[PDB]
Amino acid sequence: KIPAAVSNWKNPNGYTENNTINDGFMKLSEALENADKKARQ
Amino acid sequence: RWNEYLNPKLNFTEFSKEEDAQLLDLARELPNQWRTIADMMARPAQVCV
Amino acid sequence: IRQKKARTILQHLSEAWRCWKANIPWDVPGMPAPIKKIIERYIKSKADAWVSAAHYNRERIKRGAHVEKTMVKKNLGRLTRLWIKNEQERQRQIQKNGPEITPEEATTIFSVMVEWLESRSFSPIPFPPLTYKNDTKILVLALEDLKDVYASKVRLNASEREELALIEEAYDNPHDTLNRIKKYLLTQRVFKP
Amino acid sequence: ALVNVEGIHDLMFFKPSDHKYFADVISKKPIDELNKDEKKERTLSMLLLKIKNGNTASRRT
Amino acid sequence: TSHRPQLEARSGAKAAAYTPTGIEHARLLPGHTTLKYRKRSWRKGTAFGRGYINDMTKSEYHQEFLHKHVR
Amino acid sequence: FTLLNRLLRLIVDPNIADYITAKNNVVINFKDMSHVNKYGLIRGLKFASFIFQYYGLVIDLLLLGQERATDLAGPANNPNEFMQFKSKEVEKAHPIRLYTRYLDRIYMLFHFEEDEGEELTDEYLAENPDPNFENSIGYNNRKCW
RNA sequence: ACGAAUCUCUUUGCCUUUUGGCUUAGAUCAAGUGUAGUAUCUGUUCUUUUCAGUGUAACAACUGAAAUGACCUAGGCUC
Repeated sequence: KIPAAVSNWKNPNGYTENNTINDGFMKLSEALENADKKARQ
Repeated sequence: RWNEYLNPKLNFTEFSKEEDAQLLDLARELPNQWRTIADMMARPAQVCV
Repeated sequence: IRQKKARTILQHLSEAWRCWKANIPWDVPGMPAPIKKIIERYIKSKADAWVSAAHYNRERIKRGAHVEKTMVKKNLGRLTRLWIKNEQERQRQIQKNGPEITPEEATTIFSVMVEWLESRSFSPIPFPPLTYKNDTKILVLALEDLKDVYASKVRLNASEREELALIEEAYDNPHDTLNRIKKYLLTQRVFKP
Repeated sequence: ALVNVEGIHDLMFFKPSDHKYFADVISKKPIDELNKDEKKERTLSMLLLKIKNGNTASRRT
Repeated sequence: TSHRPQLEARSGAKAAAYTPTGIEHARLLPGHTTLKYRKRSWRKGTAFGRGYINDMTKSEYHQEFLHKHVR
Repeated sequence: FTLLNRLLRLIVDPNIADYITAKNNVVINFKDMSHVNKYGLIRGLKFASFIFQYYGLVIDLLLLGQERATDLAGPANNPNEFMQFKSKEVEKAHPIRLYTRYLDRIYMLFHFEEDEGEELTDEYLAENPDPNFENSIGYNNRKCW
């Protein structure tokens, strides 16, 4: 059985992401926050 | 307005308790990147902010 | 049947080609799997011709060979969509594979700058201040920069007339414009495309 | 100076001197006001702000 | 919806001639008439010192293209 | 963008550094194609050139070192003009004499001696040997002269 | 009871132009104001027993104050 074609681009006259964060992102911001606190002290 | 308010596939409900621990976690790893965080929460960006 | 389903099938083909060009995945939920693999095989064959003809015509335009004005213009449209697809595939992989910078390189980069700024005894840039007498000097320069685009133009579409109305409002009431700027620098963190 | 607490959609502008005169609308005491009569005292400064600064529809009503 | 081509024979049974009308085309003029038969203080100062795939767009040739002509 | 936001906090107020970071994380649109810019600088921002020179300041300091970049910039109270040194002892202190970076392109002038010149080549030919003498192939030079 | 037809009704199965094509989504372009005043939807609120004053064509509405226990078959010269 073929479904009916309904287009997002054109209308006939008649009958009108899963993936989570990579851990390299987690570990980059931990390192940059330690270097920030260590530098400001 | 369709992309940010009126699409019925959008998620404007109240956050559960495990959404808030996910939100404070992401907002510390990606400090100000609110369109990247909203893709992961699968919510509108202005609501997450 | 041969007659009624046939027009429906060719409508999915034209739709699967508008999805390849828009870089959107083409998923029909209740479509049978062997009809799906024929449409995918033929969309990839058309796309193979479309790309290699864009390279062939871009190299003629480079080497100075005479190309029509309609065909120079159709080439820039193809190479814009091809450029964005490389750009979206570049973004998807950095989410998938993570950042190229290591945490040891990011620490070292961060401390080189702190060592330099300590050595220069730099006084860092504050927020645009409450009592700032130079506030109106900065506004004159920024508004004139935005205004000079319209010095030449004869016919404006609606977006350019909307753009000039905001600049003329910023001249006519400069203090309310300046408070709008500060409200955005303190609070606005999501933006228009 | 900017945000505070006001109707940021019906006024064509808000001035620095408008902070002083109206000042009940700029204030933030949402509930536990002082028995009706001061609910009346705020609506009067709502009427005077909409007449002076409001756009034409807000002024006219 | 084209839905069917034109069958050739509905032209071929037409009674102009066996031939066309008598138009002499330039590419139907005679040519090639004979058939052929076969028979160290400066070095230490710094901080960081010491496949063919079957897809057009995901290829190496395509990304060197977009790196040259989109600059 | 995480590294930008950290480096930008050292020089500006954090409300400016938050705005400037958040402004690069936008949707990009061409007709019916869309994506989020998650990485890299968008150069059509009016303050994009400010980010670009401060980001390139990092690479100058990695290429020169703290020691030599101080020689070229002068003391912070009394800086140098372009290509100006406080003395000739400071000028000859290092084999890098002149540096400039015009946006994305860099220009370095090195002056060596046979002692310092051979040491560098000795270290290079140790770790990148060449017994076939093929280093001349693929050496870029100016074909217009 | 059943062989059994014919009309009514439901379920199952059938099923209708369930896009005329193509390219650089083929391309581009879009809403005056002010001053007076009417008509017309919708949501929301009426938790009160008497009396007095105000008010009304009569109402209403508004302003003031204070009523409960016993019994008999809607009712009481009831207390």
